[PDB]
Amino acid sequence: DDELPVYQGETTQTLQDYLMWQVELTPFTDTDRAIATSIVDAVDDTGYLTIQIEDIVDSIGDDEIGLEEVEAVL
Amino acid sequence: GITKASLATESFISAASFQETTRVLTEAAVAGKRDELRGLKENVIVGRLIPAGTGYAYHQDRMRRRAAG
Amino acid sequence: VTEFLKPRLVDIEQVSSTHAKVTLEPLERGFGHTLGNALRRILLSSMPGCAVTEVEIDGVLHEYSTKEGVQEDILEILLNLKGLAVRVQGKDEVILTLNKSGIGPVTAADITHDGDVEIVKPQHVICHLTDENASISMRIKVQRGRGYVPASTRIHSEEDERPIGRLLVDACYSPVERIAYNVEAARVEQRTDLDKLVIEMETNGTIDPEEAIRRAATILAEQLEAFVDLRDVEFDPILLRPVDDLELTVRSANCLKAEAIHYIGDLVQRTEVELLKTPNLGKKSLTEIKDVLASRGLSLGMRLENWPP
Amino acid sequence: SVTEFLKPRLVDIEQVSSTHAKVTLEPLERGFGHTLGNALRRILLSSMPGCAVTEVEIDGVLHEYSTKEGVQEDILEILLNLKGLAVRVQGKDEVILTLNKSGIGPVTAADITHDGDVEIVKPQHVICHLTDENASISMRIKVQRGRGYVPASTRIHSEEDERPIGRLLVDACYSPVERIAYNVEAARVEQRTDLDKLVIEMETNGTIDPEEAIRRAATILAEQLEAFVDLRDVR
Amino acid sequence: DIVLNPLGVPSRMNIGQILETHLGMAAKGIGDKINAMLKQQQEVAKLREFIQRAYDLGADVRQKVDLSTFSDEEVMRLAENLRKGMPIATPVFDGAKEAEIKELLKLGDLPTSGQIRLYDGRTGEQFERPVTVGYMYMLKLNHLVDDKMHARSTGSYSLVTQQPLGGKAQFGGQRFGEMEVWALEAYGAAYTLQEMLTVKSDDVNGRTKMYKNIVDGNHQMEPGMPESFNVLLKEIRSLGINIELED
Amino acid sequence: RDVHPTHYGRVCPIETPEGPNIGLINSLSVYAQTNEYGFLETPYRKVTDGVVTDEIHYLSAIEEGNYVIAQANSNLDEEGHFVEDLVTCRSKGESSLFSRDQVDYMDVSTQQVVSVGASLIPFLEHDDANRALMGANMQRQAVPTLRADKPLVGTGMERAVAVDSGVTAVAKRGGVVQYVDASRIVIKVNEDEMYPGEAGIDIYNLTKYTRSNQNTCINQMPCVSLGEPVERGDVLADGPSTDLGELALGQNMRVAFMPWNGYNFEDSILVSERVVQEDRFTTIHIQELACVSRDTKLGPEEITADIPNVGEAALSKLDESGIVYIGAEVTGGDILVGKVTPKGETQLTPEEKLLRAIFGEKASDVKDSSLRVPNGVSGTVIDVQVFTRDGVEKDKRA
Amino acid sequence: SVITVGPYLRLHQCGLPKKMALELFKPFIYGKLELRGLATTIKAAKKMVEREEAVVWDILDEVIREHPVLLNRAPTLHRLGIQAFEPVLIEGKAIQLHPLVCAAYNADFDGDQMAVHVPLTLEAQLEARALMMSTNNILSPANGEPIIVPSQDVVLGLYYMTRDCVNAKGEGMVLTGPKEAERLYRSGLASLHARVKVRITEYEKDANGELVAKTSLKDTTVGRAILWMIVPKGLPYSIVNQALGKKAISKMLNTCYRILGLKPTVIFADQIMYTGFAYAARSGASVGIDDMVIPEKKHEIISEAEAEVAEIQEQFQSGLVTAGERYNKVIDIWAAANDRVSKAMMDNLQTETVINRDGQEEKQVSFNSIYMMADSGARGSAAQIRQLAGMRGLMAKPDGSIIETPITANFREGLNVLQYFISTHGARKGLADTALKTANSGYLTRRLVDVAQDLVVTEDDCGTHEGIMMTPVIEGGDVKEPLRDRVLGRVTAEDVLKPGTADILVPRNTLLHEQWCDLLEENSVDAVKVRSVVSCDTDFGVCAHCYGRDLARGHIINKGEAIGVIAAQSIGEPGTQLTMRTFHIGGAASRAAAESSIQVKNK
Amino acid sequence: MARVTVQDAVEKIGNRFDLVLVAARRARQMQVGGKDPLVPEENDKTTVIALREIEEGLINNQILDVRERQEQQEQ
Repeated sequence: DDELPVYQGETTQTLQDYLMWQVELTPFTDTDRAIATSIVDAVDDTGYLTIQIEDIVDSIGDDEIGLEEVEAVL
Repeated sequence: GITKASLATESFISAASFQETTRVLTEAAVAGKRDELRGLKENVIVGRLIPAGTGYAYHQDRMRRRAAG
Repeated sequence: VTEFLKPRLVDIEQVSSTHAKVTLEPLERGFGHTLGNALRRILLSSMPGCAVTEVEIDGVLHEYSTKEGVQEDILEILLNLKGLAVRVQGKDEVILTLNKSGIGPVTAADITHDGDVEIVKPQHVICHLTDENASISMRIKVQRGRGYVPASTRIHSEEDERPIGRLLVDACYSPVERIAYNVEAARVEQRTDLDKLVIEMETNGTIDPEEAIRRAATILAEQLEAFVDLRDVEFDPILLRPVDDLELTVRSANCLKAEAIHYIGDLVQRTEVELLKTPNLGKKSLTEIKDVLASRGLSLGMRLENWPP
Repeated sequence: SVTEFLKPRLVDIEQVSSTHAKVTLEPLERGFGHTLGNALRRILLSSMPGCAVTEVEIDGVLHEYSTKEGVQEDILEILLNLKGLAVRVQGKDEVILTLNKSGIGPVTAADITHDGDVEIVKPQHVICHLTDENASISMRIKVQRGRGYVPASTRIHSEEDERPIGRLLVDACYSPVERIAYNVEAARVEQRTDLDKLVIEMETNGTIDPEEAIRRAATILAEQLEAFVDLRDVR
Repeated sequence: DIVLNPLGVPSRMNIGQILETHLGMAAKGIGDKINAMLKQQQEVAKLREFIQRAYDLGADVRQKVDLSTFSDEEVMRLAENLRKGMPIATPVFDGAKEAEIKELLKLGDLPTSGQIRLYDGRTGEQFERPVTVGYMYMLKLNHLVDDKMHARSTGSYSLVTQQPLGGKAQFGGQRFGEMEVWALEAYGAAYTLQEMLTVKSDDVNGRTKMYKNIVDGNHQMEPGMPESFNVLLKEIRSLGINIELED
Repeated sequence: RDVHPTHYGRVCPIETPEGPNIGLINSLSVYAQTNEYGFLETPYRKVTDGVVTDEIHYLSAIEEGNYVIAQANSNLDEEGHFVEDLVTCRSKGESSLFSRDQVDYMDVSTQQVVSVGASLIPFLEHDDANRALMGANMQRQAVPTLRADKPLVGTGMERAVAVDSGVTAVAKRGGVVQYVDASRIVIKVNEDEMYPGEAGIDIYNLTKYTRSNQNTCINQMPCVSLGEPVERGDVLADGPSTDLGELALGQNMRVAFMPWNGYNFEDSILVSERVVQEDRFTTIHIQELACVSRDTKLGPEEITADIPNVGEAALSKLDESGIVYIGAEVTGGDILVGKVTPKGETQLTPEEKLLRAIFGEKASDVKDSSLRVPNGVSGTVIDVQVFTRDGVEKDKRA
Repeated sequence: SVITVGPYLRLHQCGLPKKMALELFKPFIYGKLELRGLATTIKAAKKMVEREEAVVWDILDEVIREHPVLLNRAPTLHRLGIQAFEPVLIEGKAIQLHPLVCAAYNADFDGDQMAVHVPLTLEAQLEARALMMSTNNILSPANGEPIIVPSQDVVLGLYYMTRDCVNAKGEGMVLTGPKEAERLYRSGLASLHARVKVRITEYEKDANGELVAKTSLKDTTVGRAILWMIVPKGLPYSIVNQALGKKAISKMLNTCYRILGLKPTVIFADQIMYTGFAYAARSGASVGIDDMVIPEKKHEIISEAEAEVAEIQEQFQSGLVTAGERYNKVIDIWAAANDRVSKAMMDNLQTETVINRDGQEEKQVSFNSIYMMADSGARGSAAQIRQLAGMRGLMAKPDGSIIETPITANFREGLNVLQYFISTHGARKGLADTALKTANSGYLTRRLVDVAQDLVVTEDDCGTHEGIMMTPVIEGGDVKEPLRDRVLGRVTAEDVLKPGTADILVPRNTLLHEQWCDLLEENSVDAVKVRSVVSCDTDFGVCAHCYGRDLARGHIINKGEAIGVIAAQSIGEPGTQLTMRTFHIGGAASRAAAESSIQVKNK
Repeated sequence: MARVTVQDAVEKIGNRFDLVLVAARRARQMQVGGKDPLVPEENDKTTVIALREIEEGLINNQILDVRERQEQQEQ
């Protein structure tokens, strides 16, 4: 209900939330924003691991979009 | 007599949020009435401009869309 | 033969160490009040002074602690040191130290004598010692100044942090205290409507009156300068790096030079839809410059502001 | 940084017509706005060399209220018009002028006898409009140098002992400055917020450039204190 | 030390204030006599005489303390203790009369009226009309702005309704309540009202787009639909009523 | 809510919360007491014939209305007869003049109607009652400052409140002062008052700077000198907002009534920089922050020396044990105590073994969990407590 | 944050605490930082404003410039309760609010707190400039009369500047310009006096779209002259020549707004504010117990009344005048005693202060401080003085009765333990009314809003000839509301006729304004037919010729305004101050006059 | 050139609610892009620029319509 501090939530920010916030604010194109959103979920609470690269490239389903595009953006 | 006259408003969204919510919504659910969004509280609660003021211009523009088809 | 008449500083009279009077004899019709008021505001406003600033003491690590066998809190001792009045010669920094032991009051005389440093009241109280076997040792830092400078403001110096146990205190500097004046008829009887200005000063004993007056009027007179003659009526975007060192290999560098692009910025703001169509780029070189410039700048756009060159 | 204080770097001047001027100086130490302004203001109106009309001699009626042979304007108004008349005077302290005008139409300041020392700023100032008829007017205006503003409270009342009647002394406005108003506004330099922006609004009758008047008053006040600066930074 | 506005006092009819000031004035006055006296190194006898003469003033007053009972020091002690003012004490409804206050006050060579000529500090000019000056005894209340000034731009929200959090410390944003909307409607300013309702509270996609355009200098809204409406539609669907939005 | 005529010297008609609980929460009047039956009764002097006997009787509200009671402030003679033949009195729910011989009681003191709160306010007559009503409430929410100034005009009540409130240190069984100091004060008691075979003296430890429930200082500072005789009931220290046994809640200020350039407009208030330099009105504030180190599912938590992913810069203000040195100036998110929380089972694969090899794992699974200062808070560390567990082998600086 | 006063800082501005913006404006700042090139990335920007050094404060200024903020306070009762301003950064933790708007906000400075909000976008900024800035709305869209009106020490200063006094040196000088500043600042003179004859140019609006200069020498005082330097042309000198109290000054900004429009009046206000503060401060106006003057007569009237009531109560002892009638009787005594003691103190504090030119008594209005304060219209009232100097009067028992023995003491002498304890009854009873008043008031506005919101103002003209006939309100005790006040603004249904047959002063339908109301004021017309809402001009909208003046801006209401809500908050805004319920307001006796005989004030 | 009062631009277009629409539609152009000011910039923000151009009589609903038809015809 309302008018009281029910345990509605806090909405805290994790690392992936914050990285995505940081992507929102940078001059990415329409596609590059899709690669960026594609990478930031691959990231872990530990940082370093972006897991496999070629699955990042192949996850997009070809149609062009080389390796170099994900590499720079990455 | 001004509370009677609020509750009796055509738009079921206002007047629901004035006083009596159970009653209101039951008359409306059984009857099947549509809101039309034509007043200021509805517009607020839906989050759109109010038919007044600066937004008044903009509710004519949209109203001319209804008459012209 | 109108001209005017210039007042002269004459008959300084000293009631006590603090209290004094100074009289300015030959003043015109409306000058009494003029110079009286001005002088007052310059006196109370600014005048130079020597205040304690930092006190560090062997007992106590901060201000809220107490030392065993002193009566006072270290707060109260700070406030008594606040009030210590002292003059000094050329040296502005002047650190000084005091030690003592045994039962009884600690006065300002306990301060270890220095040549150029001179205490105006030896009887000013600082603390107390309740029993023998207790000592105090402290080192007081007295510097010259002008207004009221709090402790809290002056920490803007930053740099290295001062060590623990160094207490800082608000410095009040200017000795002048209270200042009145009145103007009264002159007795010269050579010309009537001449009047004279007496000023009564009370100071902590630091300033001599003639030097006080003197300074004040120098400050005022120097302050009128532009009234004597009325006249008349960096930030840059951090990077100029030539595109040559970014290692564009062959094609991309020349394709960037074909647009007569120098450095970075002029290149950095363009939409890829605008850059994509020029001869020789193709889809490959765009991703190449996207990779090279992906590092460092990252930008590939802004509206920026202007240019220095 | 002790004994080092700020001086105004702006000292801008912005003027309406010839005789109205508004100068701003920024910055000033806090507290100096009031100080300098009040002193300058004080001086300008209290004491300042100038010359005005301290007496007027009108033919016929010597009373302060009279018909005055149909001038259409009571002599209060004439004396008042003669009060706002701007005059320059040479070396000599006292000088008396005469004016005679007949015919029809207003009496300007150009009909006054012309002397080498006396300099009239504008003829536009009108003493009287007289009346339409065959009729004349003859009067001797008197000007002397002075300082400040000396009303007809005294102006050497002479205690009714005046031999050649006439008189009807006029309040004499010496100091050639009409309105002075200062004003004190926040200025900021770097991160220090509290400073002083002094504004001087100054309107003068004529005969003296406003800004140059400011200049003068500053030299008078500066000239008073020159006794005292002899000890510190004399040269 | 501190300058306060006469116009308080008639409308509110609290005249304790004024009598406090006057008797305060007169209270400092005696301590100024004694201050000046001890500062001139006067004999103990004369100091005893002026304090005794101070204590015993007034009609009645039931406090009989007199000196000569305590001697040599003890009197110097107290006098140095009262150097800073003499502490006069007026009990609740038997308190001191004006008459006794003027009497006390004449002993301090202060003007009976309790008003004094004061001078302007800037202009140096005397104020026309005298002015009441007086010691009044102030307090500082537990309300401080350090505890009060808040200010947020964008912070954490609530999981349901997705609105900003309640208060400072937690960084509330600031209830914009029904009367406050009424006032905007009344002005007829519907954009300000529309960004309040949405973009800057519960429109999630629109808060983001908003802030990204602001950072970029667009200042354009792109308003959407606030969460909390969606919620309501689920909560009414939770009874056997459908409410759906028909195009 | 309303004042009923029996609240006469029982509750108070002035002290009451001005908020929407109004007349609900009341305050006992000064001389009020209570019966065995739980009823408010209030004292009166007994008047036999037309002389006022000094015997006092406590009357309950039912007992009170039967009788006639005179007025607190009225005239009187050495003999004890009323000066005026018609004396204003109370009877039953009313008041009016009666003859000398009719009234059997009298009010004791004038303080009776008023509560202690308001019994403090000078000139309370001249004040309107509502406005009196605020100020009584405002003296509560004042805040004690560094140096306590005695009020210069006052009611006389301040000694009672101070010493009753029990914030001052009061001397029992008194005598000459053997030893003095800021934190401690001993009294060598007279030979007269003593328990045989205990002998000895009395010691008093004063309380130095201590949070209060409203996060303000409590501080006692000794009044007495040394080598000074003290009797029972004399105050050895002053608590906060106390001067030599008087209640001193604010400061005296030289006030001038006059409008000044609009700066004092409406109900605002302009002050000389003097006041700010001289530090009256400067008030202390002590705030508590606590760190606790506890056992999780994943094993125990340890405090400090050392932390993952944290600079030497941040760690410079800590100790060998990891708590901040007493005396440090702490601002912003400087680390007040550090602490480590272990995570689950990091094992193998070359990268994990590589990070463990390069950095020595840097205690590995532990996290950054520590006592950092709340952002926008400041101040020196006046004291640290550190309560431990039995058999933890705490060592260090504990 | 907390509010302080704004005593420089013109109307459209607002002291905003430096620290507090810098937060509010964060997004904006980062934008600028990225433009100038001081940060290439968002984290850089972020870090520099976190470190908050140097360039950032410099950019803050650049961000804030011309960006309108909006402040809001507490219960928002009417639409004025939120307004929009140009901020000026100021180091401090508190918000400085210009005095003049304190009216609207209903805010003093005792610890009130304001919210602040930041419009974003463009649309919103423009709606703040062209709607909510405080310089758009100076007139209260209920009654229509100005808000902004100077109060409290501004009033006291103007009222002090313009007075007459007897003698006061430099009297009967003749000067021109005046300027006269010369002479007050220089000594030479006293602004309260001299009844100096000064020559003045007028600049009347007599000619259409042109100012004709008229000059003459007038008898007036120095501070009048001095004050005339502010008044912006187009008005008569006669507005500044008079004692110039509170009322006077509302009227003066009213006339200024009406005659010369918005732009010169919003400046003219400012100026008034400043010269008020100025002079009031110079005056040294203070208050001192001698300022409360209890009339010597008071003792005597109270003794006479003690004797009368003694006579009646002895008659009660003799059986006559039973306590039933004796109660009302004794009430009738002490109340008349109240009126007589009051009349004595008012007679003593006014007039007196007799200065001397050669005749020793000219008998001038008093310059007593408390008297000036009430007289000016700044604080307080005659009733409120009577509590300080004459009797307090009859006390209301909390059951709604009157105690037989009133309080005979003013606050200058104190109250008795018994009398204070009686005062208490009514004090607390009245504190506890404001509670109830808040709740019920607001609930009322809630319902009014609720009903009235759908109203819009849509079609421009309707064409209905129905209307309402408009008259004065006359009743016993002459007329409370004159017919011009009722018919002002509005619009005319059918026509109006002169007292002569078939003579019309207005055609068709007309907007009726101050000029037309002067036409109707000079003629004998006692009724005017006027069309109004609720005659249902059009369908949904209430067209603007019904309705017909917006109040606020004095033109006719433009199409597309609310009206709904304005009405509701206009109705409901007041009533916070209302008698509420349970009062008989008798004052004298419960028994009616019983006289059916009529009487007339005039012939 | 900060605008304290909009009245001068309100005489140009009646009903300020209209002004706000036109002001912001004109200011948007300069704000986002693809326009330059018709009036000398005094350092002021774009909003005040727009209101000044309306007060000068250079910009209005009709004028913005004619400019829109001109830009659409030229494109």
